[PDB]
Amino acid sequence: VIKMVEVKLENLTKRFGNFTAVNKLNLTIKDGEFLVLLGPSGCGKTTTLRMIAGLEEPTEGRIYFGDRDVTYLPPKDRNISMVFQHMTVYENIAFPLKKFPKDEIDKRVRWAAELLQIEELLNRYPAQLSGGQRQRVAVARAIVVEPDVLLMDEPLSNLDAKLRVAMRAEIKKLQQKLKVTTIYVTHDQVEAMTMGDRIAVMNRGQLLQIGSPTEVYLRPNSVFVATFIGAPEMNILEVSVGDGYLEGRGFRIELPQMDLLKDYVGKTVLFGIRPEHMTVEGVHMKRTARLIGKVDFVEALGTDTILHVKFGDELVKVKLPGHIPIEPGREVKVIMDLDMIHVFDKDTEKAIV
Amino acid sequence: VIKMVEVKLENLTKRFGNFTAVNKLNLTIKDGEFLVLLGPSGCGKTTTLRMIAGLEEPTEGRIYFGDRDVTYLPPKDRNISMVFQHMTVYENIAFPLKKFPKDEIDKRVRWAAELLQIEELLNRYPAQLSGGQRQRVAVARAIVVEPDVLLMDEPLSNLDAKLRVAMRAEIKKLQQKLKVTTIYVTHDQVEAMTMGDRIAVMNRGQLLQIGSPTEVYLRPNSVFVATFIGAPEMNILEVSVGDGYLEGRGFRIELPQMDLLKDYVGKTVLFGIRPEHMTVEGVHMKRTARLIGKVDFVEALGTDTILHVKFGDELVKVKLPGHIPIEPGREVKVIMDLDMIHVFDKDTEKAIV
Ligand SMILES: Nc1ncnc2c1ncn2[C@@H]1O[C@H](COP(=O)(O)OP(=O)(O)OP(=O)(O)O)[C@@H](O)[C@H]1O
Ligand SMILES: Nc1ncnc2c1ncn2[C@@H]1O[C@H](COP(=O)(O)OP(=O)(O)OP(=O)(O)O)[C@@H](O)[C@H]1O
Repeated sequence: VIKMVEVKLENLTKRFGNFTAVNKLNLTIKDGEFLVLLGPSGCGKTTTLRMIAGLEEPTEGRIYFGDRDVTYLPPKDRNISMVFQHMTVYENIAFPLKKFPKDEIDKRVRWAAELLQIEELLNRYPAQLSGGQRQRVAVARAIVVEPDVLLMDEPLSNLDAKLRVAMRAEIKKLQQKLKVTTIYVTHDQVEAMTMGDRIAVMNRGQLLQIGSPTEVYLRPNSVFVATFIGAPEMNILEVSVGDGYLEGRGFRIELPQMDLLKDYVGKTVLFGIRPEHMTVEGVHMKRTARLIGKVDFVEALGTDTILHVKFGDELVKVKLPGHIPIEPGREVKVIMDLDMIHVFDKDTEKAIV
Repeated sequence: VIKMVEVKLENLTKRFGNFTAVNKLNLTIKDGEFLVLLGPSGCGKTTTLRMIAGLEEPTEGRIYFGDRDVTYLPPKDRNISMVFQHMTVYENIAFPLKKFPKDEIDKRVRWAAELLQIEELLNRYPAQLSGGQRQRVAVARAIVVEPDVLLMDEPLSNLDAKLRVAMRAEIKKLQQKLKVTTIYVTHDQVEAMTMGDRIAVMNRGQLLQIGSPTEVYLRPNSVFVATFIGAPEMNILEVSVGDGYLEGRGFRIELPQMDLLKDYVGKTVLFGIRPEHMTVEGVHMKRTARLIGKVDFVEALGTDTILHVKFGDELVKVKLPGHIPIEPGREVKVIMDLDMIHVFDKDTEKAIV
């Protein structure tokens, strides 16, 4: 019966020669939670997963599973199970069971198979699996060992959108049930928001932020994070903090007394507002800000209508629900939800919000 | 100066041995329009593009460019330019100019470069192109020839989301300007809805439907099309046409006097309603239909909240704008926009709407 093991990553560093793949990573994965390591290629997420698995040792640092320092133990002694990417399903799931009693194997395979709802496909073969999913079999074999830490690396990279989504839900629910500490690696910001109880955004080997999808989405602490989750991406416009307003390359926004930019008056900061936190008059937000402009391009995707409006010299994207194929050239009155606005220091790109 | 050439595909068939890649395709691409051939892998879209280019001959059929039968002419005599996937930009774009006068080349390169807004990168090299996009150079070289028919095959397959979108707009506007007949191939339904003036949905070598993004989206003539454009996919539930209502595996929907199913009373048809055409009480549609159910899973993507609600034995997806992380288990009252409902015959999967 699966346990809820807390995992600690202390001052973890990994560098191949001169290149630092992971720089002083300090992270505490809460026992039984589903943590996701989101980030672009080369950010260090995969190298961090491998070190946790034991397939790769740290250049410096320590790794804990519960109170045990597992930093220097073989991947086999860490009670873990990796999940990436001629026999029968039963055999496929029993495989990982490695000096194991048959009487025990049958109980585990029945257990796993039932959790992945594939008990009925047990006596079938791979290419024959037309009554289920070879995917679900892969997971069952993953949990059949009853690991303390479940590790996954872009497990749904090659799946048709529709199916993939189904697996996101399949996996998340299973984990919510087993309550097994899971660390999930992926570059897909949508998939991260769907599965992680908390998400750890990475870049250039560093941990930029960690928290619930709600926190990293509504309150990102920097430009990178603010733009890596949520698409269309958040609009970032360069501006100058005047009195109680902001001036852009051809526009201004009245800043209600907010104005936590008192230390940036006369200086330049980064304005931020998501396409979904804007709209157009003639289509309720407590406080708002207006700016008129002409539509430069429209993305009538049927289920959404993304507009490319020209704010002075700048160009931003506005997201409207449904199919609203307005035509380019026409002028619209953009309405900004002042409560969803963000402001980042231009140098440290750190939020000031 | 580019011309507006109408392209006709008459009873086009292409079969490698016993396999039919394209079955009796009849299509009329309107001069100067941007037509998109959307469809999954193996549908025949690419083989149709190649036959148009002349790189591949038909097994039967005829192809017209204007009043000229170009079916059996070398790709070079068809005045076309393909676009798929050490020199200087100027050189790169001049390359296609193949017995050409320099005095003429300079005018064309200047022309193209200006249209792709890359005149300032002309004396630069590929890997050095840090001030623009090697992508824009590719297109400029494509139009530099001044083709009658512009052909493109998944040109943006390997581009980071953000960039890709920029190219969709870049390309579409350029074409809207040049008014050159363009046939665009892609499996991306979103990209299709963004660029095609009309879209031709294909599958198993057949043309299922053609029309504006608005038409194929709001009024698809079959299950396939109705589910291939718009994601999350349209919900399809099997039902029986009673009096003025529909009965599902655990639910019913009052059908206002609609009811064009008079010939399906007592029979079974396919109910259809998109996730974006539904909602939840407590969050205006002229006519509606209700059904209560419990949330099975939630996709809080920040910019959208996709719910997986259990309608009786069936499970459907509802799309709500914004971040509304409701919790699983809770029961919601789903509201269906009766005006966005579709009904397809269960056998021919052809719409009855
Ligand atoms: N053996 C190695 N030698 C040199 N550099 C390496 C080695 N392994 C990984 N790297 C570097 O690590 C980074 C990849 O990080 P990982 O943490 O591997 O990235 P992802 O997981 O972000 O990317 P990927 O999907 O390619 O693994 C790259 O910047 C790459 O150059
Ligand atoms: N030379 C060939 N010999 C046998 N089959 C072929 C050949 N060329 C294409 N096909 C078949 O054509 C179909 C691919 O259609 P195309 O019209 O090529 O598809 P897509 O454009 O839908 O897919 P792809 O991206 O692979 O080209 C497949 O069903 C494939 O088996």
